[PDB]
Order: sequence, then C-alpha cells, then structure tokens
Amino acid sequence: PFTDIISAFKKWDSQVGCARFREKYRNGSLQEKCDGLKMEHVSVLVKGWTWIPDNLDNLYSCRCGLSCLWTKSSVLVDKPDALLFETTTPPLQRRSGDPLRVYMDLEAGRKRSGLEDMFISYHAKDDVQSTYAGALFHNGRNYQVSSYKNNDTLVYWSSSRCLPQRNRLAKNLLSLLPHHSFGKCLNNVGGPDMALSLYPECNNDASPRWWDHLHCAMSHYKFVLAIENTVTESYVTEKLFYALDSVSVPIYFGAPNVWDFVPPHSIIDGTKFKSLEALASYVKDLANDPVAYAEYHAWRRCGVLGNYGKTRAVSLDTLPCRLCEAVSRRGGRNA
Amino acid sequence: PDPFTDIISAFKKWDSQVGCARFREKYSLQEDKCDGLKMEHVSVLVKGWTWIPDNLDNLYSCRCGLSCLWTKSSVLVDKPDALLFETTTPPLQRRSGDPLRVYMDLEAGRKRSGLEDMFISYHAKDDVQSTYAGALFHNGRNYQVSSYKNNDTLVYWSSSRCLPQRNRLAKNLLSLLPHHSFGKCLNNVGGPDMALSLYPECNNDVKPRWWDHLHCAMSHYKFVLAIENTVTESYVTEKLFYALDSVSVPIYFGAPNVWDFVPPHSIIDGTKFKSLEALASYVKDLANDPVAYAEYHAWRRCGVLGNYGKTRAVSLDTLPCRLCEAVSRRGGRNA
Ligand SMILES: *[C@@H]1O[C@H](CO)[C@@H](O)[C@H](O)[C@H]1NC(C)=O
Repeated sequence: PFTDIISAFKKWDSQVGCARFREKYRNGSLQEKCDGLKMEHVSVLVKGWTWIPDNLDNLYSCRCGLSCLWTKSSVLVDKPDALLFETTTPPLQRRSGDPLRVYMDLEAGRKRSGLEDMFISYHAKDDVQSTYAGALFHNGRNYQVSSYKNNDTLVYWSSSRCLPQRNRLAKNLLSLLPHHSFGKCLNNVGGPDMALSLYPECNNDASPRWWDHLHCAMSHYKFVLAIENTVTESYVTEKLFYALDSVSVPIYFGAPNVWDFVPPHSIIDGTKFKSLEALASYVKDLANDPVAYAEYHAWRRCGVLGNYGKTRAVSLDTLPCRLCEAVSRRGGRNA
Repeated sequence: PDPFTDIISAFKKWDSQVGCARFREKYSLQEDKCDGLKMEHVSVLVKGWTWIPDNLDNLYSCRCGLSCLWTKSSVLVDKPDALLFETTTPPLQRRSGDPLRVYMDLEAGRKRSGLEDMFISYHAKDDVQSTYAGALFHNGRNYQVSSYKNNDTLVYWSSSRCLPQRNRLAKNLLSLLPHHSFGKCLNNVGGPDMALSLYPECNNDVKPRWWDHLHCAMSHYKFVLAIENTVTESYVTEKLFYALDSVSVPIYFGAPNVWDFVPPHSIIDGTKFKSLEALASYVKDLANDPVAYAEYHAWRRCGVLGNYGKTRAVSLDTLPCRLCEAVSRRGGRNA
C-alpha cells in the first residue's frame, strides 16, 4: 500500500527497466511541405468567442517562415485575413475579398454553423483539428505535483453537471473503490471546496477558480475517474489529459478510439472490462503493486509517447499557426 | 498638420494614400535537418531559477518528431536528461550519466557560471538563444488596445531603477516632449500607480500585479520611450517589444545592432539623430502627420516582419523545444 511514488519509480527501474518497456511497446485519428503557402503572413481576428483564452493572443512564428498574428483586438488587426467565431454565428454570406469565416466548436457533435468557410473541432476529418491535450487553456494554474499518494483513498472524481447515466456509472463504480468526490455530484468529502482544505498547498496565489488547483489535487490520488459527458469518436477531453499531466492514472469511460490519442499503457479503459467488479479488483491490485503502478508512468519516464505526441501536436496550443497555415494555403481574402 | 487621435482613421488614410504594395516595393539571430537528433524524447527539470515562469511547464511536441517535457516538478521528471539553472549555481562537477548542466542568464553581459555544459542567453553566439520578444512570460495581462491616441501627451516612459546616464538622457529628451513618466525616476504624474487612475479600462479583472496593464496603458500613447539599462550587442529587452505589442512606436536607446531584431520602419532609433532636440522635433512633426505615423505600423498591417519573425522565432516561448533539440543532438545524459 505504497505512498512514495519516487520509490515506486526506482523499484520499477530495478525490476523492469525502460529497455524492457521499449521492446514490449516497440510495436488517422489525428491531423498530420512548404509548397502551397500563398501568404507569408496571416492575421486572425477573434471576432466572437465564449471561452477562447486571451493567452492565445500572440504574433506567432510558425514553420516555413510563416507569421501568424492572432488577437482579439481590432486595433492590432483592423483588416484581418480571417475571422474566428467560437460558438458564435458567422456572417450570412462571404463575398470574395472579404476575410475568411472560421467557426469553432470543441463540444461533442461537430456542429457546423453552416456559415463558415472553415470549421475547427476536436476531430481530424474537419478543416482544422484542435485536441484537448494542450496547456494554453487553463494556463496560470497551480503546478505542484505531490510526491506522496494517498494510502487509503485511491480515486479522485469531480463532476458538477449530474447526468443520469454518468452518475449511475459513477455510483456503481465508486461503491467498489475508496474515493474522494469533490464535485456537486455524489459528494463524499462534505462541502463544495474541500480540495483546498485537504491540500492547502494547492492554492493559487493569483486567484478562486475550479481549475486553478485541479492538477495539484489530482496528483495526490493514484487514480482519476474520467467519464465523458458524451461517447463519440475522437471526443477525448481534459478529464483524461489533466490526469496524465498530474502523474495520475485515469480510469476512462469515453471515446471508442481513445487509444489513438493516449500513450501506450497510460490509461485504464473501463469499456475493456467484463464487469465493474473486475475493474475495481484490477485497480485495488494496482494500488498495492508499485512496479505495476509505475508501468503506467513508464510512457513518461522512458519517453515512449506512442500517439500522444501527435495528439499534443494538434492541440489548442498549436491552433493559431496551423489555422494560419490553412488560411495561407487558401489565399486568405482571395478565396 | 493633424494632431490626430483616431489611430484607425490614420491607418485608413495611409491605406488610401500609401498602400501595402508601395511599402513592399520600398523594402544576429539563431536559425536552423533532422538526423543529428540522437534522442526522440528529452526531459528538462528546472532545478534552480529566480524568475522563470511556471507556465512554461508543458509536454511540448517539437520539430523532427521530438517530444520535450519541461517542468519544475521532480515527480513529473525524476530522471532528467538536463538540469536548468537560471541565475543559480550549477553542480561543481559532472560525471558521465549525470544530467547535462544548463545555466541561463538573460541580463546583459552573457555572464556564465563556469559550471555549465550549456549556456542560454539573449545572444545568438551562445549555445541556445532566448530573445525577449515573447508572450509567455507575463501571460496574465490586459489585452485591450486603445483605438484613441492621446492628443497632447505624446510619449510614455516608465523607469524605477534610476541609473545616472539613462536618467540624464531621459531628462534632456523628455524636457522637449510632452510626456507621462510613471516610474520612480523622473516622475511627472503625481506619484506611483497613476496609470490605472488615467485609464481604468486597463484593469486586469485575478490579483492586481504591476505588469497587468503596461501594454494597455502604452496603447494610448503615440510613442513609448525605451532606454535599456545597458548598451551592448544584441541586448534588446521587452522595453521595445511591449511597445510593438501595444501598437505604439518606440523611441529606442539600446543595442547598436537593434535593426537586426525589429521590423522595417518600426522604431525610432534615437542614436541616429544629431541631437536630442532634432529627435524631439522629428517626433513632434510625426505626431501631427497621421499618414507618416501609420507608415510605422505598416510592418504589422502589411505583414512585412523582416527580421522580427526570426527574433520571435527564438524567444522564450520556443526555448523549451530548442533547448530539448540541442540536448538531443548532444545525447543528453550520455555526453
Ligand atoms: C486636441 O484636438 C483638438 C481637436 O482636433 C484640437 O482643437 C486641439 O488643438 C488639440 N490639442 C492638442 C494639445 O493637441
């Protein structure tokens, strides 16, 4: 029933070793030359948004000598090459010589507005993909990662939009695993903001906010329960990725193609078990096996990312440049 | 002779009278082959620092299929390939199999510790360059850019570490130009914290920090005075770049090779005038000529960055990837 994560890493190094890991894991769902770029500089004005962060605003330097000015200020860009509308209605029509219309929605469904020339979603088969494996949204958080895992409680969970089926699965699974549930749904920790009470070191000096201490709180738990609000192709949100960011193993119920997005041996796919009891038994055995637990961090410690590298390459953090690149290939205002 | 205040009107007048085509007709940094990469994944642990921000921490996806895990947490990286020390003393010795020792200092002088295997500075001839033209350092700021320039007051300046030569230059120049001086040195606004008194819209809605409103305040002024604390080769700091970020023309006293870093016709180099009175006369004449003033923004509006693109390409924002690539070419721990 270990609590020292670094000791577990060392024991795994002694018994298994990264060389064995690399051989055992030496054996499409993501968007992957400087010949089509018609514009050496592209400007993007974020005209409408609901959540798009200010911390995306920048004059980025992209590949192929492309410059990309992304801003919400019409003074910085008064004649943009493209307008981005995130969950906002684009113009009804586009005449040639008007800026390109870009619509963006990362919620499940790939709901195009029908008034865009380009669509941004989480899916690779749309115009520009933006995955959730990024650091720019919710930037300015607490970055502490605990060196001690909880001895009794193994599972973290937080949900505040209590959906019937998700809550049903959560109740059934959490009845078999000692857990802390900090959200409004199925709370077993008491009040509404107990995460900062148990772990005062996770407080953000700048703030509060629900996300400023999420990673730090998760880092204390060996497992994080991650259940998406919608089961559909390529819809993998921060519920998984933040756990990977916080040295915690996610127990995942979500997109069927999740293994195209995550590193090898990094998550516990709940859909791959015959029963919830078998899942809980596996989790309880992992909580008492430091070597087998550290196998789930060997992807990070040994640098075997598998498909995770490609996933983070097309996240929100790189969205401006790639969007600018596409705008450059289309001629911008001359499309 | 128009003492203009509408910056966009000046932009449109310049567009009609001058145009981007005529502008394009009229007109050291580290640049970069994917085979020397001996490591497909590199980890960097920031072991010592004084100012390096937490929000640089991320698992970056870089060029040539390289992954780069940059963090301050020994839990995220317990066996780093490289240790970074920013203005802190590295280990006295390095044995093979130890992480590479990286020392970093962006202050003028390129002063090393003598105990590093890699040196990061602002200069291109050191191991890895990090210019000041980045957006990540003070990410949490106000992004409003004023559409109105001041009619009477033409120059913004702020300095609070009063250096003799800089203060003499500032006193002589600012006696000839209507100006607002907000720092402790040569204050003419009535005391400290006066910027938020004049421009309440520049408030950052997070705890109030000193840097939250510099760009927004500068956007109200046609010109920003930027005098470096040291005149030396390639030492161009944010005193210039923030003015470029807030649509204000900087009057620059600094590095002799500054024109290798900035866009064409983007700054006023004060050393290129016979006297400070001639400089003040040129600035006063420019403040009443909206077309000639907007020529100084044509670099941004027409997407002609010149050398500015490369400068931003090697700023702090891209430092993790570039450092990781350099470590990968050297073999990391096996050097
Ligand atoms: C301010 O602008 C007004 C209107 O253009 C003008 O009459 C006045 O002379 C200006 N004052 C200064 C100090 O520039």
